[PDB]
Amino acid sequence: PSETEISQIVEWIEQRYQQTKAHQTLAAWEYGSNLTEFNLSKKTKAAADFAEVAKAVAEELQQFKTDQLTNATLKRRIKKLAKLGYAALPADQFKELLGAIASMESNYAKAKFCAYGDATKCDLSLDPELTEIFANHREPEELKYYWVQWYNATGAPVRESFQKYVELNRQAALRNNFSSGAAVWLNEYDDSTFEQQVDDVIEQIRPLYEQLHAYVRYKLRQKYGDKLVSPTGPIPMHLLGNLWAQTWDNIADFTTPFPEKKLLDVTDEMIRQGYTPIKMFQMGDDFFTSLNMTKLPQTFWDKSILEKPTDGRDLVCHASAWDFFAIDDVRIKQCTRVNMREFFVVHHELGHIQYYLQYQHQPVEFRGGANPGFHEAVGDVLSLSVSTPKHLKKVGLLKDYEEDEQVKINQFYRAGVTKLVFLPFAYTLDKYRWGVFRGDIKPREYNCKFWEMRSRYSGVEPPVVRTEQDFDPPAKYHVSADVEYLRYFVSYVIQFQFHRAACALAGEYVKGDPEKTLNNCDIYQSTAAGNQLKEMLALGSSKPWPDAMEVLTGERKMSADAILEYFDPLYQWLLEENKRLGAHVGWTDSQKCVS
Ligand SMILES: *[C@@H]1O[C@H](CO)[C@@H](O[C@@H]2O[C@H](CO)[C@@H](O[C@@H]3O[C@H](CO)[C@@H](O)[C@H](O)[C@@H]3O)[C@H](O)[C@H]2NC(C)=O)[C@H](O)[C@H]1NC(C)=O
Ligand SMILES: *[C@@H]1O[C@H](CO)[C@@H](O[C@@H]2O[C@H](CO)[C@@H](O)[C@H](O)[C@H]2NC(C)=O)[C@H](O)[C@H]1NC(C)=O
Ligand SMILES: N[C@@H](CCC(=O)N[C@@H](CCC(=O)O)C(=O)O)C(=O)O
Ligand SMILES: [Zn+2]
Repeated sequence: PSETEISQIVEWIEQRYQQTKAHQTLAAWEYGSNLTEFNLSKKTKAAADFAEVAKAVAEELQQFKTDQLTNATLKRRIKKLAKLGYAALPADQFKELLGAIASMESNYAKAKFCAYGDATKCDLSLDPELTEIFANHREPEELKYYWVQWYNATGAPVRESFQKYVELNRQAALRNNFSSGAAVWLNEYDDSTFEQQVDDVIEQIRPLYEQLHAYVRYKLRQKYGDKLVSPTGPIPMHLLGNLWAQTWDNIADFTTPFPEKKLLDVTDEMIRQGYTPIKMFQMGDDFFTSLNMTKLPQTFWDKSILEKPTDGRDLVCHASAWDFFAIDDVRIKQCTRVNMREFFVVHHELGHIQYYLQYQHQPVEFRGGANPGFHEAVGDVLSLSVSTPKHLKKVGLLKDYEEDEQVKINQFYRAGVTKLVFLPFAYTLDKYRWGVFRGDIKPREYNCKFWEMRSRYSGVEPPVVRTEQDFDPPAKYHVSADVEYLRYFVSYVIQFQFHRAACALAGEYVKGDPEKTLNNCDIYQSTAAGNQLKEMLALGSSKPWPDAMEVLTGERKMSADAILEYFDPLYQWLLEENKRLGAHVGWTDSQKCVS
């Protein structure tokens, strides 16, 4: 048969695949929104159904040579439709794997806690009570109690489900001709040197990260005292405003260089201006429309969940953005709260939605990111513009003020503790999981190799001694839910490449120009930038990701150049200020995990 004829076969296969994948997504949404055992059975049934379909599709497609085919687009449609992943397993083992994952995720989403000092109040959750305690409370013993409560409840109790998940994740990789689950994840980036590229970015980031780490540690020790914060050891992580210490934005003002100069937390103005969750999504919609990009369809507003329900049902509150593989059926589920942190999450998620809308005209197997990092980068690029004093003044969230060099340091500092510190964190999560998947990290050393890696690359440690009887990795959503995390590392690098290109197109960035830096660029209302961005996103997965990147940046590789430029003024200030203050840089290894 001619390629124009094979193209008719896959076209019929594509519609078959799309319909069962939609049915499966729909059942997953219902569980995600309403965690009942009944809804779990329907989720795995619909997943089992799709697994059958994908097996049949994969066999049906082995009847075409693909080495005498010429349309490259066509070869690519057949390869992506034939990629089974977990569906490669016999159905019994498939449902056993999904049940192991759901067992972890369910335990995470359903955890509840008694208040510090009040055993009669035991309805506290991660979202919102614990998140906000860590964000705003500066009492170490209270923070330590909740840290211990959280990890004891979401980590060790699911060790066995985790072990089962690892074993069958491996079986699925072998049945797909990969050496391990780690090769499967890395395959999504389509570059055999990609693991090395990530190590190279970590090494370029490290000197800057270590200067910032050193300043934060110095300030936390001045605030909390030397018995709590060692001047030379890793930072007790429960003091960094976040249960995983993945971003330290919540202690930015508490530790800022110039606390009596203008600060850039707009939470109080959001509250004071009567902001609501819906208003917050409306403003993110407006930013995308200002870029000549797709306005949110009405289906989004009808079916999205944008506040935590008040009816006591269990659900996954971890914010997510869903593509139902139809037309304009796109939804966010977010337990939104009215503060600046959540305002950026809004944009992150709406970037996922916008990507969905831009490539929904493609065949189903191209309806994804160019690689998983492109998907995570989209909304964060907007958040880079939204975070500038320029934009916050436009939208009225930041009152006017005299700008000087110290206000600019407070600004650079906030950005560093919000975004720069996350890269070592994101790196360690998949370096750890790759090690479990590959066998380099064995079950009897699961916990101390985790905390050892967190100490090596992030210089943070638990507030109490942990042991191998603890098992702490699943205390992080993406571990319990089996969501690859390198996507966020890649995003945090390339999003600055995307931001630089979009600012250039908006006439907001000139290299070397003090009035047009990456740090003060706002691409709000730049249809010139939106148009080039639209083009990249409309590709979905139809081209190799270097070609998608070139569309917006003229470059074809991930590079830390952009992000090192963004943070160079902060880096120069820290180098001098740590020397002046006598702050130690670097850290001894943590002693907080015992084997
Ligand atoms: C969360 O998920 C549960 C399922 O696990 C939903 O439960 C379902 O609730 C509906 C009503 O809201 C029940 O419908 C009733 O069915 C009976 C007989 O089938 C009929 O006599 C009634 O007229 C009514 O239609 C349904 O039975 C029930 N399903 C199960 C399996 O118990 C629940 O509604 C969900 N909650 C939210 C807020 O979506
Ligand atoms: C906003 O985007 C639309 C496409 O979604 C642009 O429409 C194109 O406009 C050019 C004008 O040079 C035409 O040649 C194309 O045929 C149009 N295509 C479509 C699909 O409409 C529109 O130009 C963009 N607006 C701005 C201000 O950039
Ligand atoms: N860096 C953040 C991002 C996590 C987040 O908020 N949402 C996820 C949901 C993904 C999914 O459920 O498949 C997403 O939007 O990517 C963190 O670690 O908290
Ligand atoms: Zn995301």
